[PDB]
Amino acid sequence: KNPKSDKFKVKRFHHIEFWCGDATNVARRFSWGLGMRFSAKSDLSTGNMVHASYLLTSGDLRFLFTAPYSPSLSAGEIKPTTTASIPSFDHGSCRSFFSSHGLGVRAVAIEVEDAESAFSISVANGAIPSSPPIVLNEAVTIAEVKLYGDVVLRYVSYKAEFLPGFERVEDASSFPLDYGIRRLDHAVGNVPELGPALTYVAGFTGFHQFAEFESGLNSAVLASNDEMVLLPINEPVHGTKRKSQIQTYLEHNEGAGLQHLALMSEDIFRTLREMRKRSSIGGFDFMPSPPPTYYQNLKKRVGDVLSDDQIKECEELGILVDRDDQGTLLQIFTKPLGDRPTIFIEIIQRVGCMMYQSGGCGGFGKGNFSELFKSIEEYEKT
Amino acid sequence: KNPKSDKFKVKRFHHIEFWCGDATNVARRFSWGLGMRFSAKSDLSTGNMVHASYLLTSGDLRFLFTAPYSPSLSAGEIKPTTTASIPSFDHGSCRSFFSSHGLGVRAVAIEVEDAESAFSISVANGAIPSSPPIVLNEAVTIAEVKLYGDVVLRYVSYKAEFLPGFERVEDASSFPLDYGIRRLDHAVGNVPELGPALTYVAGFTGFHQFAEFESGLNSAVLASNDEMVLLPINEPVHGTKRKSQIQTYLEHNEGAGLQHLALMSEDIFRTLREMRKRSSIGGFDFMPSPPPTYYQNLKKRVGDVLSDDQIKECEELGILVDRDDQGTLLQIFTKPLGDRPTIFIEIIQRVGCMMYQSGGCGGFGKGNFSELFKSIEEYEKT
Ligand SMILES: Cc1c(C(=O)C2=C(O)CCCC2=O)ccc2c1c(=O)n([C@@H](C)c1ccccc1)c(=O)n2C
Ligand SMILES: Cc1c(C(=O)C2=C(O)CCCC2=O)ccc2c1c(=O)n([C@@H](C)c1ccccc1)c(=O)n2C
Ligand SMILES: [Co+2]
Ligand SMILES: [Co+2]
Repeated sequence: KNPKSDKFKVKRFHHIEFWCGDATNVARRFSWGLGMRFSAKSDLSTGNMVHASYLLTSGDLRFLFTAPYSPSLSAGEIKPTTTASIPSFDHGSCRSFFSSHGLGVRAVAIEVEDAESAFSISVANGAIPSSPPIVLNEAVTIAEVKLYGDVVLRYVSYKAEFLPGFERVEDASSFPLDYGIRRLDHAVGNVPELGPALTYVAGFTGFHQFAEFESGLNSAVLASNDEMVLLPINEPVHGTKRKSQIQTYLEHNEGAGLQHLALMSEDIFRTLREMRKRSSIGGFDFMPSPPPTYYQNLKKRVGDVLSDDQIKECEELGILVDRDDQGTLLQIFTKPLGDRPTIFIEIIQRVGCMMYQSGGCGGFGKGNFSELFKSIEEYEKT
Repeated sequence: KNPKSDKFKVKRFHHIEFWCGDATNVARRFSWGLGMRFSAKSDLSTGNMVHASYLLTSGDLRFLFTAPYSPSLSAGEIKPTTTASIPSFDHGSCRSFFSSHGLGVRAVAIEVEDAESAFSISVANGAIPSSPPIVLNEAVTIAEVKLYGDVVLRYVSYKAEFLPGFERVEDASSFPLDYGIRRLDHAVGNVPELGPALTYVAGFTGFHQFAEFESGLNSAVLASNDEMVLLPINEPVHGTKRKSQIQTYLEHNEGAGLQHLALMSEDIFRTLREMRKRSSIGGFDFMPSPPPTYYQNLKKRVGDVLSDDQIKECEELGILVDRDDQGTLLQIFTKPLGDRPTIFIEIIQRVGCMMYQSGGCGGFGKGNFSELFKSIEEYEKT
């Protein structure tokens, strides 16, 4: 049941901003590893004396990488005279974020009808303000509230090309890489206590709990009216036969933050082939694959959805499969994206729920905890 | 004339250490962009709770990338009980270095006969100590003195595999990339005042001035006894028809630091082909190429050294050529390696001075300032 209680009009995920020490090297690594092209820039060459920001895109997916310059370059500036293209940026906030958490997501940005109204309504409904609404070139409005830890939810609204002050990247440095990734499906937070986290976010957005049904976690999913913005949140479950990956995250991240970005592919087979070819030459590594017992057990589970050849293609690529009441989910997880065992990426593709495909079709793979556990015990005894 | 005045026995360049915000992403980017393989690691998986350090190698060239973890992981440790594999490492020093300078070289490491003697002798002769000699596993000794700015000269000596506590990297993540780079030829500092810089370094090493003969700089080169360790230093020359790149460096770097690393290739043609193929897919960009007039003028200059086909191969790749009394130098420069217009890399190959090839054969390309200037004026008027 979807009560459609959004307190303001929400469209889709707009972009994800990483706060970096060096945006150039992170962005180039991500570009090669995920097959995203360099689409826009805001840096010294565009007049920005405050921060370096590089935008990668794949389909509708937008990854922004931002790092501060020396404050001495902009020492004479004040906010009214700033050359920053992202007015919410602050050197001290950025350095403190990165020193505290390492490389990770600062901003989960969603496009809304009117960022000013969304901001005012959110704060009126309990949201902690982070950056007030600011109009860029009388054309784009941006505002920010706290989401969890030091992650903000950023609202973006357009009167009618990424952001004013960003320049389109020259087609020469813009190699048209594409491994099939098309959009952000969901963005997941890790928190010490799930209850207060949910109550707070659902409080100021009107987002509703999304339908569901010892793995180290409890989780719940908040969704916008059309369930195209999906914000799962996890908390740890302490004490087991293995340590909670949520607890490990909080320890190495120095508290709550974004755990993983799930990127929808138009062809998860080709995406995973391309990413796996590049793992050891600058790209991303993937978690250890399930044993062959997991893939034998797939026939009994999704044999109606996936042919024997497509199941064997999942096995060759380490792809996991779960299923819902209405849809089927293919998923796989990278190793952590940086030095710390904190943020990682999920690649997914959803099968079913045709109406356009409805959001969350197939769930989030929670049934793969037991299915993975069972297959691992079976392969050991085998 | 080489007076051979080294105050201690110096062997060769050993490694270069970069201080990073995220060592993983910088190291993966450098690996792909330069064709260096992952050879050793010291991180959480090896028991290091203090810093993440990844070693890339190509031939004898060793690039180390190090970033701090959260201090909370090692809060109970003291230096006698440290899990750091590099005992000179300090969280606060590392974060302060990176916040101040951005991504850059912290340590220029040279192998010596006895790091303890080299340290004591250096400090006795004016060197400012940075980290005292420390014996690792009764097998490797390391010590550090200040070189310029926040760059240290690191001494390493071996009784008889990179460093104790580093683990060899699994041949699976160790893809055997190789674009032909073989060793560090020279490492270059930018300082506000050349005179005091030279006097200080030559004072404590015994390194001698290396033979030479408005471009924005003055420079001089310090060399070890066999002239295989080469340390040029630059200072700006203020006021011209263009701003000094040395001054730009000091401004964006917040003072003195390492300007460029020059990497010798066994085949600069293949190195530049491989690096240029990768520039727009995660690798490194190169400075703008000289006009065709520069390459026509090459026949009159090096036509005895390089055939017409090899000169045309230089033109296709943007390679610069200079010549000495005894040798010929092929060189090219990357764009800056990170966000700031500070550190860059030079690729070089030297022709001549056969005895083994003697160090510095062909010089450092100083004649290419005028040759580039002339050809640029000629191409404009053409
Ligand atoms: C993150 C994830 C999800 C996931 O997407 C997700 C949501 O979107 C929202 C609901 C909560 C949630 O979890 C689903 C299945 C996963 C994993 C996952 O992380 N892991 C590995 C990597 C692991 C488990 C334990 C300890 C260390 C690693 C899995 O095995 N499964 C099977
Ligand atoms: C660094 C360099 C060297 C070099 O290696 C070097 C040494 O090893 C020691 C002696 C001093 C020195 O300079 C040689 C030639 C160079 C460059 C160089 O940097 N440039 C570009 C990039 C540039 C010039 C001006 C303003 C901006 C950029 C050149 O054009 N030439 C021709
Ligand atoms: Co997920
Ligand atoms: Co040089």
